[PDB]
Amino acid sequence: RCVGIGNRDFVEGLSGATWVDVVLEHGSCVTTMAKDKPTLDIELLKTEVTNPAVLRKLCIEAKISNTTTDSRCPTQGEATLVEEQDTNFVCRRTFVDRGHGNGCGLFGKGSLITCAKFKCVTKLEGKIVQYENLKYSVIVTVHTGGTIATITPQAPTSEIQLTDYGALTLDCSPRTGLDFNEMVLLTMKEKSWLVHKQWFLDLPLPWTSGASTSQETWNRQDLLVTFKTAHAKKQEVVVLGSQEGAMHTALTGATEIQTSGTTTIFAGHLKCRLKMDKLTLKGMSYVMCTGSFKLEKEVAETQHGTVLVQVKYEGTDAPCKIPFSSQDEKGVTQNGRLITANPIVTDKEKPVNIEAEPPFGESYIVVGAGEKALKLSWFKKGSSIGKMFE
Amino acid sequence: RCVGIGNRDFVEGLSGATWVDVVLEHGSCVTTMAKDKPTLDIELLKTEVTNPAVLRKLCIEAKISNTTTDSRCPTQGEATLVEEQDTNFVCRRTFVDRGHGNGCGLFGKGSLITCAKFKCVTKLEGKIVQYENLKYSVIVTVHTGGTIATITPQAPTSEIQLTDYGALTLDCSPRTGLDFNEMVLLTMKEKSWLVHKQWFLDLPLPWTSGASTSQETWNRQDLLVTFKTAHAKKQEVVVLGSQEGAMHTALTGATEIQTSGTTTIFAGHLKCRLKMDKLTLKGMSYVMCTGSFKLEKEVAETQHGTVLVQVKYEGTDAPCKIPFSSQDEKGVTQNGRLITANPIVTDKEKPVNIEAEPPFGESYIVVGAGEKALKLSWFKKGSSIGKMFE
Amino acid sequence: RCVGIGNRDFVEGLSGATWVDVVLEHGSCVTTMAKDKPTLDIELLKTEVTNPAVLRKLCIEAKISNTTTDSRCPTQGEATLVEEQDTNFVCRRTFVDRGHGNGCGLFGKGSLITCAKFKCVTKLEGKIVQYENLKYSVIVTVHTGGTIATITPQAPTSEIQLTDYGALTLDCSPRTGLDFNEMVLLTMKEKSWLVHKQWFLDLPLPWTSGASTSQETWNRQDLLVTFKTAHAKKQEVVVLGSQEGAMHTALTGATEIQTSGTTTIFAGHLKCRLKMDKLTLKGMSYVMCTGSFKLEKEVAETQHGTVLVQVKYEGTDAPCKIPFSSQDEKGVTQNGRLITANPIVTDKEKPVNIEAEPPFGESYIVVGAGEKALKLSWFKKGSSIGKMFE
Ligand SMILES: *[C@H]1O[C@H](CO)[C@@H](O)[C@H](O)[C@H]1NC(C)=O
Ligand SMILES: *[C@H]1O[C@H](CO)[C@@H](O)[C@H](O)[C@H]1NC(C)=O
Ligand SMILES: *[C@H]1O[C@H](CO)[C@@H](O)[C@H](O)[C@H]1NC(C)=O
Ligand SMILES: [Cl-]
Ligand SMILES: [Cl-]
Ligand SMILES: [Cl-]
Repeated sequence: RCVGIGNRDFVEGLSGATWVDVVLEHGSCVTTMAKDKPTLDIELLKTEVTNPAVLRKLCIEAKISNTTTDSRCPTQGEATLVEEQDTNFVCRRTFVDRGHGNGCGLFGKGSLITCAKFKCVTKLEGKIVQYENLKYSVIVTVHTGGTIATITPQAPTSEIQLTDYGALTLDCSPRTGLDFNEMVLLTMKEKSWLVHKQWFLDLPLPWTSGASTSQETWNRQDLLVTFKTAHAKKQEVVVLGSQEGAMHTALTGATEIQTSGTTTIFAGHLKCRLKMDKLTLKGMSYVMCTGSFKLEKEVAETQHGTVLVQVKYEGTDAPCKIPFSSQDEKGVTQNGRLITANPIVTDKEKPVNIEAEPPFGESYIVVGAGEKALKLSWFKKGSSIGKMFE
Repeated sequence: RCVGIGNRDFVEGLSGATWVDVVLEHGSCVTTMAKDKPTLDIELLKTEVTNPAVLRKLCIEAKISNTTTDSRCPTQGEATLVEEQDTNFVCRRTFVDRGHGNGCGLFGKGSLITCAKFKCVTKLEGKIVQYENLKYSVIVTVHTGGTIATITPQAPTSEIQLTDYGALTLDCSPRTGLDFNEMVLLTMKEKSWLVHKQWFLDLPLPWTSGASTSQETWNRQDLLVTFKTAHAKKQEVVVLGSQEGAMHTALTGATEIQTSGTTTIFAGHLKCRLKMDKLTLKGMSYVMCTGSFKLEKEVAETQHGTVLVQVKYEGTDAPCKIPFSSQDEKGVTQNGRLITANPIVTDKEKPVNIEAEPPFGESYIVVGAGEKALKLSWFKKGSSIGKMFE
Repeated sequence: RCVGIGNRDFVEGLSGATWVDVVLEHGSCVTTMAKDKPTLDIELLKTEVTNPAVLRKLCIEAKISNTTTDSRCPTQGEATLVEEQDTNFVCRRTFVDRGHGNGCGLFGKGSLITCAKFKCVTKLEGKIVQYENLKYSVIVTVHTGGTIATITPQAPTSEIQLTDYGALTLDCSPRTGLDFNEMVLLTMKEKSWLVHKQWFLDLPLPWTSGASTSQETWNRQDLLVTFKTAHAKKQEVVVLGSQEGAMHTALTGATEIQTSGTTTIFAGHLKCRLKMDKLTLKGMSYVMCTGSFKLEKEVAETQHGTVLVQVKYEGTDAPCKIPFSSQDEKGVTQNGRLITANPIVTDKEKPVNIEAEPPFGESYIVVGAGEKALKLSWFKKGSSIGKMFE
């Protein structure tokens, strides 16, 4: 089930160490073997974002109460409320017609001030992922017939004592893919999504910093509050309805994700350098597949420029290297754009996942060789930060 | 024309692979050779940013129309327009003197509301560069007397089958230089620039999100709209002129760039790891140049802390290694700050480009050795995010 | 005093080079030795941020002057000042009661406009750290009984000529820790701190871009200016007091830092690749310590997910490798989370600094082996962007 390490991915020093390159991906596992020693398997078990920090909190459903109004006759100066100085209250000033009909001696404009207590009933949260929030669990197994390493951005190294092999240093790092400098973790009610950062920051909803506070204070309350037309001595303040639906629609397309509590699981990807004592490894070679491939399921599209292609092999020469190729709208082989490190059919009955990064516009993906090749036309749209929240 | 790979930049494993480090730069090309095999050349052909996402769109020239006004006599309540609820319209409320002279029974303040339809005639766009937007074209050539690899951040690897050499893995990554987390791609009319991100975001112009929408809706329209003084029953709304000139001036200094359509060409820089089967390479050594150097052209200054120095050799010992040195305001040799990987005069008649990163403040650049050395004094100003848009 | 390089951290090529991995940390130094040659020591001397760019400037103490007011009788139209068009002035409009008592013929609302000249007396500054702002000084010493290399993000390489050893290429990069894409350099009066970026940007203080300008122009002046109640012909404008105290309190917890002039010193961390000609190095092995450890001082907590643990060894087998382990709230050994590259007691009388990255929530740190182990319970709180400025 594991892909063997080719001899192009390690060097045994005349003196010193044996250095090995391996790429760990969710599902796949990598294996190798030394001059008369047990088999060695490495595998990425999971990837977790834990306790990310809140950037802001936005309010999608507010309520109104304690509506207070103060009015003054034309010759009685400017109205005033003490809740003007209260930050839980949203206020509004104006001048209304006053006269004999409502207790005044002069027909004319009288001052009016109206304040109402704002409260966020339903809020969402945008959380930024930092180095300290990311974690990987890598399992290393010596086949005497397993040790789970913990890898993080700040702590990428993990020294482990193995049977027969000795000390093994796991020097791993996250592969280039998701960018947490750009993408943000949005959480509304129960569901969660990965959304661009500025898109979030520009959302026209009442917001409050993620900073630590005892007094939740909102900004842009007007966005959910509507001061109806004022009367001589009173004025109604109403509030917009829940904006959960308007958001769900604006989030259409944005990648949805699973998070239980303060933990969010990802499909991680690691590039690792294995350091062990001077040792002659047994490299594993794979001949190119010669048979046919069938698309076990539809070509899936990620939100950061890639596509996932799962295929099934119909040939008789497994294990073998899946021939892959990409061609722009006009039949130019790109000699690249293959993201998967180990595109190997290790088992004929097991489907093989293939990630690739098509050119922008029209193109063609090709898995297999010759006339027996699976040819698929793909259109890739320019980048976008998301859909407008209306 | 290609710089030979020194023996300090590769290791032939007792077993396993031959690993090679090479730095590809626009113009330069790197070469090496094995125990009785053809010459091998690598070269970076181009670097493209394609279909970057819009952050915001700013309006530098707006127009006004459908100016509508509604006024009310002192005793007739608050004026009102239905375009108050229309987002294409920019509105403004006030109270104007009303009386017998304009149809009213009382001399006094009458309400007034004026709305005008806002339209962006000329806009600019700020676009963020993500991993999925970057692409490199690297050509690998075996001198039997060429294969073009595609390298991207997410797909840095490229396996290629060569004649005599066999499979060759290109594991390349962008060198540290331009930071697309900080710099933004600004596009006005036809010209384009690299500008800091917050500088852009703080621009005092009407703006609209880059998010997908059918209804272009602007924010901060007031910045280009001027409500003239109101009269009893009417009020003129005028609009500022094109701000293309005010921007051109504020962009003075900002790096200008060439982009045809959705593609922007850069002068890229790659650090690459070449993986091939166990093989004894022929390292290339270069003695330090002993002759003189002339500045073919003026020392150019980049906008991210570097300077480009092109020189021409007057000596007789090419190919040779250009002696380079940097000294702060007080003659301290820095033993670094040389960005170019291969500072080699491979051809006496070809000028050699040299990138370096001077200290801040006064300093001295020195190319060549001894009394025959080219000595240049350089002042480097502290970092800035750009010039204030006035 | 230097930690010896293990044989797992270098490879001598059958042909080509000897490649060596070393991690340089403030305080520590690394050493190695070749087949009959002098000892080689490497050490990180300092890390400097120099001339970082200003993002914005915020005003914590403003003053008011040139307060000008213009009022008009009910039948005399809308007041007006020429300083309305002046950006140094903060203005405010209203309607005040006018009548016989103050020169008017009609009792009614008269227009009023008040402008005051705003000036920032005390300001702070938020500065972003870019690649061009970072610098490292690494010293390389051949023990004949030293050469200082300059390392920067854009210029990570440094070729150096050594005695007996020959040319030595320092290929160093900053270890993953502080993120200058997220953290900002705040400077108020004399003290300085590392603060999150959005926290800063959302600060409710008057602000002005860091862009180059001759005319300092502020935004959100209202935040420090208070227009008192207006009278017929006059109106006082007052200003808030210094907000240095409100900031000091909001900065509580934020890491304080030392900066003389335009330079800020950090406790840097480098991972380096040493390239030298084919050479057989003498690897250094360290047996696990068997004795006891005492906490020379209290467990310190960084603001990016780590903790610093300094211990002192009570055993008799130095130099030795400090046994380290981490366990989550329920006794699960993590097989990682150790940040320090060289956890070695090279000298019994010298305390040893140990950086580690605990899990979130409750956990246990363990230094030493067996019953002689130092067991410490640690609680790690979720990430935060800072404390609310009130
Ligand atoms: C008004 O709301 C309730 C009355 O329903 C009252 O008990 C409360 O004290 C008031 N709140 C404020 C802050 O005015
Ligand atoms: C006003 O503009 C034109 C008249 O020039 C008219 O045809 C159009 O329907 C009006 N637009 C709106 C939205 O008021
Ligand atoms: C007002 O301030 C001083 C008077 O103290 C005067 O000299 C100055 O010219 C005035 N400034 C402005 C811009 O009004
Ligand atoms: Cl009435
Ligand atoms: Cl009149
Ligand atoms: Cl009066």
